[PDB]
Formats: sequence, structure tokens, C-alpha cells
Amino acid sequence: AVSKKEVLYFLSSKDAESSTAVKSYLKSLYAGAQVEATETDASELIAQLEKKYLSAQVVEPGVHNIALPLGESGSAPVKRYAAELFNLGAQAGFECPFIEVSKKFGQETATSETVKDVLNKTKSYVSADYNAALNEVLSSVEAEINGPVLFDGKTEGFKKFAAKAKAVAVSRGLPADTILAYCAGSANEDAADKVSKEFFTWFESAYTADAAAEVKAIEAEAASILDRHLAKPVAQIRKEQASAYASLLKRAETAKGAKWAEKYLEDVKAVQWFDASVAEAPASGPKVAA
Amino acid sequence: ENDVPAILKEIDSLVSREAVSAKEVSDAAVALTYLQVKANRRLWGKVLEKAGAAQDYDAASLTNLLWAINTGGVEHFKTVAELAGPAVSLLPSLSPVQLSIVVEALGGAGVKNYELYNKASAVVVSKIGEFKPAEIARVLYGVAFGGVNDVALAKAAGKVFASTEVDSRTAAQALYALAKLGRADKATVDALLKSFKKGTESASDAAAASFALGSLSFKAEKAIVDALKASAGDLAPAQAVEAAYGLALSGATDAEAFKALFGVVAPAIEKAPDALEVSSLAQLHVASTISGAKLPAAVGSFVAKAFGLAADAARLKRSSAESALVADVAAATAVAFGAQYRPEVASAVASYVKTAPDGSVLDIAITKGDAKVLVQAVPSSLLTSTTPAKPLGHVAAYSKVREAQGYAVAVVPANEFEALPDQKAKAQYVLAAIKKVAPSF
Amino acid sequence: YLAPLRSDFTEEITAPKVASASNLVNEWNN
Amino acid sequence: YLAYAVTKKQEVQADPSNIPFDEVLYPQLSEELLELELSDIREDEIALEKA
Amino acid sequence: ADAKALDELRKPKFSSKYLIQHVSQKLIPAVKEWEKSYQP
Amino acid sequence: LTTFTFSGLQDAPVAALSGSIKLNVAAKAGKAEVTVAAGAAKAATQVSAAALRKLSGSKISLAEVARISVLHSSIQNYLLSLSNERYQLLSQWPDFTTMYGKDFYYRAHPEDLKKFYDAADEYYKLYETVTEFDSLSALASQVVPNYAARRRSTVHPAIGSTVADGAFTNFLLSKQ
Amino acid sequence: WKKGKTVSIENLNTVTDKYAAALVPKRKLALPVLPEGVKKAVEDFAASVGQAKNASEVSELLAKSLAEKAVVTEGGKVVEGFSYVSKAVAAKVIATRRAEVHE
Repeated sequence: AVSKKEVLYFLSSKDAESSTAVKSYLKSLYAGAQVEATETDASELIAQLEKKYLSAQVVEPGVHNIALPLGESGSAPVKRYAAELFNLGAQAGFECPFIEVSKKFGQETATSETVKDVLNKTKSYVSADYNAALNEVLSSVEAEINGPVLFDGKTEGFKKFAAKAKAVAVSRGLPADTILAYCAGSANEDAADKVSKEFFTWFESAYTADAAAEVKAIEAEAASILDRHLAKPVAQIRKEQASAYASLLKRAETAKGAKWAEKYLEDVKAVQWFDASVAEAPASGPKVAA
Repeated sequence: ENDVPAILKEIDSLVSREAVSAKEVSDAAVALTYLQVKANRRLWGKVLEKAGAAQDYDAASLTNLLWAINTGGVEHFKTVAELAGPAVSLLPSLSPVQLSIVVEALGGAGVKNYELYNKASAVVVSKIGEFKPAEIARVLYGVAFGGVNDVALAKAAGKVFASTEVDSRTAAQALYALAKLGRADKATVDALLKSFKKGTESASDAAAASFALGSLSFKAEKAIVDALKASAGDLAPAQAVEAAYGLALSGATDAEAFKALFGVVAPAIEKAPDALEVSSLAQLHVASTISGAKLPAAVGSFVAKAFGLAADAARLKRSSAESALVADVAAATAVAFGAQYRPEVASAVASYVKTAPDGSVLDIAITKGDAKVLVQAVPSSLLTSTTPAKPLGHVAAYSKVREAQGYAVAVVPANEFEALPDQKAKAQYVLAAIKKVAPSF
Repeated sequence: YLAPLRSDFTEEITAPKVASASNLVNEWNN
Repeated sequence: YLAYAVTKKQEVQADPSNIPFDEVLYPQLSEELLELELSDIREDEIALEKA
Repeated sequence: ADAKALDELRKPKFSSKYLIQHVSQKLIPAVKEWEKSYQP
Repeated sequence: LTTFTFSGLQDAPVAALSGSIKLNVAAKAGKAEVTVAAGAAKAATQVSAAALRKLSGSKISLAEVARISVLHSSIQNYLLSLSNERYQLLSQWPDFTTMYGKDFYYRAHPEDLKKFYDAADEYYKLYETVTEFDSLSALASQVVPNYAARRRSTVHPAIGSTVADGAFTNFLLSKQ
Repeated sequence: WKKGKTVSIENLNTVTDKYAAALVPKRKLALPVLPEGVKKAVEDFAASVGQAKNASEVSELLAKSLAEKAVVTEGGKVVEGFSYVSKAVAAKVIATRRAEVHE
């Protein structure tokens, strides 16, 4: 059963095993069961850890339900794949990726006075091809002041760095004037409309190029896994795979009583139903209850 | 010589062969909506399997397909969102009546394609006399539900809806598009509310204009609500909820209209209670409260818990700038009720987080004896997207349900709250808002 | 057909490590 | 697939005209496989004419 | 036997979801007993 | 889809575009008589303007019945399409069995016939492993778990470098 | 096998026809099997003249007389004047030549 904080996370979720846990919970509440009071407890560090591990139970069956657009031509399979992961972010409680990674910046650098310590605590989230181009330009503005460039904004020594880092950001290809004019806004709704149409033209060309770089790495991983496997004789392949299949079954049979190992071996019985339901009618496929 | 299941088997053998082209998969889909084939899901699945496999696409077969997907009510996100590839490639090739069908179908399915709706709005704002007003509401329904807040189109649509009087189905699509954008421009809504006096042939657009008014909180216009009390058998139980929720939010008291609408949804929940979303079971409890019309004893107690469920789920998945606003408003609520120092505001805002009677959690809930006051912060996602920026109709939905639980909901909107410069001005804004609702505090 | 179950998070935001083209099309053409 | 392959292989292997005769296929080879064995005897016959 | 369901057949099979659940069922109740008992 | 859709019998398709199925509608004032002809069968029913509007009241919401998952079957479909590009170049292999006769055995150098018989044994090694298509499903499970861990990001499932770089300039080139 | 397509059994079978068409030798003896249409019409003629008990012997000599002068066909056509020395004739040349050198 679910712990009533999982089932609040699975309401806007749309995978199968989470909706049938919701639907049997809503069928219990139709038969007069009391909805248990959700906890007004679990302080700021424990609340961010439950949100970390309940979002990952919405993301994990959702990622396995998104077909990769491997070996497709065009942007719309890559835009479908990116839109399904956007919607998986919203179903799991994430915001927009722009609003969720900039929250990661301002959280990791809450205590930063100099921008060299910004550029070292946001190292995991910024590309090293871009972290280096902001560190080389930093040491030139460090050469003009011969004092550490501050994370102040009011400082004029930062204002000449922010005009040099804007020259770096346009060199990568990303419009730093359009990005800044979106998250700041404007007064009228007509001049803010044209900059949102120009941010979302960058943003869609941004997240497509992250999805397409993810597809081009799965395509390159699968093509090197296959070409290594096609160089084996077929007798080696069948026993390398039967050794890997049997070792991975035994790890789920060593684990007794665990919920994951009970569900692992129950899905092995559901794959063998799929192979057996196809053998009865192969022009029809698997037989669904209809 | 009149065979429906023998023509389904000949459509099934048309899309089960190996090289089905675009025109044959388009016309198999068109034939499945005119035949109304909701019962056979696998035959609809064989069509959308070949609809993704089809590589040719001219302007005619793409719009016949996307019409059939949208009209038939068939949802598959992977197939439809990859049909936006043909659409951006065929976009100058499309007629203005054809461009209205693809954007209404790709928008209504939720396809996040900013390159499509940017170029498909640019041909409406450039060639606006070329588009019939029914075709402007289709593009407006598409760009709104595709996640684009394109107000350059929403202004150019309103110039047409005041110049030409539109159909009732045309207006209710335009109201539904403006309700999701959250615009509530009374210069455009009232130009569309005069289309609902010639009668409405569908209940699905009388229910949708009902939802779109209450989401902007205008009011019920007396010819929508009496169109809804006679044709509330044409509506699905997920559609009759959003009719009654939209009438309750606009302030309708025609309780026999609510007898008609609740006569659909109550036997549907009694057959399968898990048939509706928990977001729609909560929109029933708002509608069963503000109009006050009752439900069965097994239903109205069940949807009362599903307001407690659907309000917690929106609190766990809080926008983190709403979490920054609630903990800011609760701090000003601690200063307003007397707390000069930080160990007093930190120990007071932890005491404001009492539990609601339905099981949910209220964030700023103050109790003095027999009177309770709830403070509500409504950030920007629940605000109207225009310049006066009143809060949307869903904030009075949450208020009047809590007011029927014993609370006196004081609304603190963030367009007014965060324009204030310091914590003392923010505390007197919160204190004045509590005095306006329950002056005992 | 079954995989090892992993429960670990990705903290870095990195490039996805495109692997190198194996020479199997060039070896089999040889 | 396999059922046609065991009746196409047997349709060829039951026909006795398909038995490969190396003397019919390669006539110059079986006349040289003979003169390998006849030249080994001729070397024994030259050794007895010399004796 | 035959003909399972559709909602039984829509489940992704070898996802984690239950290592993530088994970890959070042994990390969240084990860390509430860390912050309730914490002095440096 | 959304809750309310607004299409049906207005700007509808009036005729089919292919010859495999013949479509005719009778656009009357209230209703419409459809004439559908597919193969040997014909259907001729009547659909109202308010009969198509009730069609999208209940949604179909198609979903895929996969053997393991939709992710895995999309990787295995790519390995099956990659294994075709290797099979197509084993289709272009020269028929070495046309040189199996003894008029090629005995004209040839004895070491260039060992190599020829080793290059024929090599083709059966390559061909019997490229048609081992039952091994492609276990190869797809070597791609899945490393991909699925990159999607368990603590930031977002859809985050990447180009977005997180462009959202650094909003963080850096704003004040502090 | 095409890209997303399937393999048809009427193409897997014409491939197996190309494998079994190489199992035939490109020059072969036309070794005659006596069919049932002729070996019964000969046994009919033998049983009408009352030799039904030795009727099996009459057919075998007709089979062997065609078998002994079986002709060599190269590509379905008969190569004329093609003489071959068999493996049982050539092993009789060896066995007499061994016996006349051993003596």
C-alpha cells in the first residue's frame, strides 16, 4: 500500500502502476474510509529529501514510458521526446528546467561574495566549455582591477566583467540580451510578448539540442555495443547472455521479502506471458482483455 | 448492404498491410469518426501506428487526419506530437481553413512546439482578413493550449470578435482559449457573450463557456445556464463537472440547472468512483458547495475528501515561488499579530500551519477561540495575465470551500503584496486584509 | 533482457559522452 | 521455413542423378588420380626389370 | 490466464521505482531520528 | 486532449483522398448522411452535428503494450535497424561457393586455398551472429540503466547543458 | 530484408531454392529411375503372359539396361561423345596391375 504522501504525488502522475494505486485508493475512500491527515511536520531538510525521492518514483516509470527517437530524421521526434520529459517534470513536481536549474544556482551560491567562488560552486551545472570561457575572461577583468571581482552588481568592477561575460555568452550562441529581458520582464504586455516569443525561440532551440545530444549518445552507445557484439561468435553470445540473465535472476531470488525483488520476478512472469500470448496469435499480438 | 462491423473489418485490413500511405491512413481515420468507433480501441490504435509511420504528407491528408484525431477524441501524445513535423514543413502550403484545423488539433493535444505556434500565429496576425472568425478561435485555442502565452494573437482575435458577431460554438472556443491564458478582457468577453442568445446546438460549448466565465469570474448570462439545464445529458461526467464548477465560480443560483448537471456526475461516480480525475472530483466539491445543491450521501462525502486530496497535491507540488510567498506572507502575519523579533516570527509561523477538517494542511491558519481566519496567498499563476491583475476564479473556489469549513479567508495577492518595500508595510497590508474579512482579529 | 536496478541520482549536468565509431563497417568491408 | 528446407534438401538428395561423380565432373582429375596409383606400380616394375 | 488487461499491460517493467521506494522507506524514517537527535 | 473540443461537421473532410476507401457525406441542415465504402462493404448512416460533438466526451487515450517497456523497445528497434545495415553488407558478399569445385582446388596455391576456405568459414561466423536477433533484446538492457540514471537528475529530467548554460547568464549577468 | 519491413516466406523459400540448386552437380549422369508408370506397364505385360511370379525380375533388367548406358547431361542437354572411366573400372585397372607386378 501507499503511504498517503506517495498518493498525493501520484494524482497528476499518469503511469499505470501509480494510477492503479490511486484508483484503488479512491475506491477505498468511496467506501467511507477516512483520508489520513497529511503531516504538518518534516522540517526543511527532510521535506526536500522526501520531494527528492517521491519525484524519482514518478520520473522512473515515466522515463521508461518515453520512446527515444533513435535514428529518426527531423526535429519533431526530438521535440516530442523533449516535450514528454517536460511533462514528466511537471507530473513529478518539477518546474520549468529554466526555473529549476536557476534555483540550483542561487542555492549553491547563497554565500558567495566573489564571482570566482560562484564559478567554482556552480561547476557541476555549467558546461566546462563554458565554465572555462568565463574563467579566462574573469582573469582579464581580474588583471584590470587586481582585486577579486565581487558578486555585487553595484560594483563597477563587476559591470565591466558582466559586459565581457556577455561577449562570451553571445559567442556560445545564446542571446544573453533575450534571456535577461525575459526573466526581468517589462511594463507593457505587448513589448513583453515579443521578447517571450524570442526567448521561447531560443529555449526550444536549446532543449532540442539537449535532447538531440542525448539521442546522439544513445545512438553512439548502441552502435558500439552492437559492433562489439557482432564481432563475437554466436556461441559466445548465447552464454555471455545466459550468464548475465541467470546472475541477475539470482540477485532477485537472493532478496526475499523485498518489494523490488517481488516485483522484479513478477515482471519476469509478465514477459513470459508476453512471449506466450504472441505465440498463440502472432498476427494479432498480445491478447488484451477487451 | 448496410454493414458497419463488416466495414470495420475492411478498414482493419486496410491499415494492417505493410505500406499504408498518408492518404489511406488519413481516410481510415476520417471513416472511424463518422462511424463513431469509440468502442474499438485497437482499430484506432492501428491507425495511429500507421499515422506515425507515414512519411509523405500533403496539406490535405494531414488536416483530415488531425481533424479525425481531435473530433474522435483519440489521444496518443507520441503520434500527434510527431505530426507537428509535417505541419511546420507544410505550413505555407496550408489553406487558412486548414491551418486552423492543425493548430486546434496539435494545440488541444498539448504538443509543446514553439516553432509551430510562432509561425502559425504570424500568419494569423499578418493575414487576418483571410481568416474566418471560426478559424481565429481555432488558432487561439491551439496556441493557448500549446503553452504559448501569445497575447499578440489574443488582441488581434478580440478585434475580430467585436467587429463580426460569431457563432455560439465559435465564441465558446474563444472563451475557453482566453480562460486558459487568463485574460478576462471584458471588452472581448462581452463581445462573445452576445453570441449565446440564438440558442446553442451543443451542450459542450455551453458547458465550455460556463467553465470559461467562472474561471475568469464574470457571471452566468441566463441563456448559457438555461441552455445547460435542458441539455445536461449530452455532457460527459468530466464535462458536466466543469460546467457546474464554472457556474458556481460565476455565481449562479439556478439550482435546477445544478440538478441536471449533478444528475450526470452522481451515477457516474456511483458506478466507478475512480472514473474521474481527483482534480475533477475536487471541482465537483466546489460546485456542490457554492451553489449548495446536494449530491448523494455516498458521493458528496466522497468528493469532500477529494478536495482534501487535490489541495494537498497542489501544496506538495508547490511552485517554490509560491513557497517563497507563503512563508513571506506568514511572516508578515506574525508581525501583524505581534512579534518584534525573529525567534517570535519563527515560532509563530510554525503555529499557523494547522490541519484543515478534511485532512489537508492550511499554511496560515489562525484560531482565536471560536473564530478562525485563514490567510491565502495567490502568487501569479493564479492571477489574471493582464495589467489590472485580479486573481483568477479558482481563488474564490478555494475561499468559499474553506469558508464553508469555518474559516474567514483573507486573500493576499502577490501583485499587491510584493510591490511593498518593507516588512512593516507588508504586515499592515496583511492586517487590513484580515480586518476586512473577520474584524474580531 | 533484464537490467540491473539502480537507485542513484545525477548531480552533474554534463554532456552525454558520445562514443566513438567502431570500425565494423570498415572491417567487414575489408 | 525449416519444413520446406527438409523437403527441398531431400528432393535433391533423393534424386540419384544428383550424386556427384568425380569422374563425370572432372574427367582429367580421375584420370590423373589413376596415374598416381599406376605410376607407383610402374616404379616397382622398373625396379624388377633392373634386377 | 489469457487476456490480462490494458492497465496491467501499460506498466513499464524493469524500471526502478521500488529501489527508489525501498531506499526512501529506509532513508526517510532513518533521518527523522537524526535531526531529532542532533547536537554538534 | 482537453476537456472540451470544438470540431465536428464544420470544415470537416467531405470526401476521401485515396481510392482504397470511398467517402461521401450529405451535408444537410441538422444532420449528415455519411456514405462510406471500403472494399466490398458499404456503410451509410446518419450523423448529427451534435453527434460528433459527443464523440470527444470520452477519450480513447491509446497506450502501448510493450514487452518490457516503451523505452526498451525503442532501443531494441534501433538495434534491429542497426543490425539491418550490417546485414545489408553481408548481402553483398561474393558467392564463394561458386569456387568450391576441384578445378579451383587444384589450380590454386595450397596456401591461397587455406585462406579461401577460411574466408568462407568467416562469412558463416559473421552471418550467423548478425541474424541472432534474439540477442538484441539483452543488448538493449545494457543501454537502459545508464540512460535512466541520467534522467534521475536532481535538477530536472529534461535538463541539459545548453539550457543550464543559458540560464547561467540570467543568473550571472543579473545582480548577485 | 528491408529496413522496417519483414521477411516473407515466399522469399525465404526462393533463397532455399538457390541453395539446393547448387547441390546438383554441373555435369551429371542421367541415372534413370524406372517410374511406376512404366514399371507397372511392364509388369502388366509380364503378368498377362503369365510370368507374374518372375515379374520383378523382368522390370529390373529394363532398369539396369538404361542404367548401364546412362548418358552424361551437362546443363540438362546431353554432351555427346563423353566417355568417362568410373571409380570401379579404374580400381580394376589398379588391381590387375598390382597383381602382375606382384607376380
